[PDB]
Amino acid sequence: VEKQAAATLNAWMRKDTEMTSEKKVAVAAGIGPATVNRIMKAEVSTTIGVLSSLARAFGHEAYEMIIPVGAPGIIDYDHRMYAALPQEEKNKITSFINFVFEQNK
Amino acid sequence: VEKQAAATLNAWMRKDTEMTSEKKVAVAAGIGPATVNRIMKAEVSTTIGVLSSLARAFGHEAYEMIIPVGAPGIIDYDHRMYAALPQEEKNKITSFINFVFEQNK
Amino acid sequence: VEKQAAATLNAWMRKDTEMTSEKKVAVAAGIGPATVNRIMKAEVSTTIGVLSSLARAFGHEAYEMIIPVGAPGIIDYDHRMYAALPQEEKNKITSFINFVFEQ
Amino acid sequence: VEKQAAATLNAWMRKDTEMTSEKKVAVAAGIGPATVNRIMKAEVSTTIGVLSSLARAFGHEAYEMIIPVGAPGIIDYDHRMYAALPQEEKNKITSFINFVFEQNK
Repeated sequence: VEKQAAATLNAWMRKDTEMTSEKKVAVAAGIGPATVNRIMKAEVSTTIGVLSSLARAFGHEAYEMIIPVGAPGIIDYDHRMYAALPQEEKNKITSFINFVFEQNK
Repeated sequence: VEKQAAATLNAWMRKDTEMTSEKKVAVAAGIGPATVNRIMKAEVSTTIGVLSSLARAFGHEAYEMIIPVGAPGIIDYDHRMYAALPQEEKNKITSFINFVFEQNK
Repeated sequence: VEKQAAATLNAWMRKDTEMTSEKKVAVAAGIGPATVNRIMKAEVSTTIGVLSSLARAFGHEAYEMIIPVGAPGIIDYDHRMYAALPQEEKNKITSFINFVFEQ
Repeated sequence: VEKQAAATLNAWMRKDTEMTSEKKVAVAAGIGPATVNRIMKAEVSTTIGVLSSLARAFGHEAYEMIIPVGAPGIIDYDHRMYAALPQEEKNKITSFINFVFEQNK
């Protein structure tokens, strides 16, 4: 979980135009230069708030960083395209998903 | 985020799929009974460590408790129950998503 | 082919408001000489005009008479509620079905 | 509603599956030659015999012609595609049956 957050945070750090900097991530996130480090070494178990501040600096949200590899549970798509659709169309997907689910129960 | 954590905790309490009662949540998480409330009211920004332990106490992962459910770009569905599907059933769900999209785009 | 549709007429005529006399069904049809007995025997190939006036009193539309007995293309369902369920959410059905066409 | 079968036949001119270029019309049923003038509408009150042998030729049957397209209480689907395509997958639609949760239900 911490160790997920570490890799995610490092992987984004190895990518991104700001290059890599515990300083720049601290600067972008608005937390101290020494806390990033403690988080990136998976030494301290950080707060969700601080997690949020971190994901946002890269253009992401907190949960995204604490997702288990393989990502069981997650689906492939373009989010605007999904968000841009009528509400009545959405409950089609919710109705379908759980149909499948409880078909198996 | 903390407000997402609180919303889903109660949302997960509204569920009662595995849960015998309201009370036992603290030792399942194995942290003080003040803590569960402080989280449920978004008084404190909880560490991802405890967040794992609260979530693992129910049978979900941490990320599901701070997922921005409501976000229009994000389909509300149960990630554990999708994870459990035979990939044939998963491909079919994916197959529908594109269906709607390409119907609407 | 045209015959079992007569057996449906004879099946229905046994329960409605007018479950006995041929003539009350003839005026339910609105037309026809003493002939309208002939539709019961599959002697005549009854016109699609007859179904209508016949139907409006029944509460049955016309397809239910000319449906092949073993029709594979027919869905099993309670039309207790279908269009009766909201149209926002009846839209799901049509989309699922069409979804299966593309498959 | 009742003359729906007359338009439904006129609606079939987009099919073009058997014969790709300009040709006679359709000699399959052994129905009238004037039927071409007729087919569209303003026709004849057709027999059951008529539609059944035209429908037989294309792979359709009697009842499907005269079901309403516009009526509120009719589930719109192609019975022959409900027949023809694998009915090992369409048993789901039959298991799906009412499916409706009390939201729909």
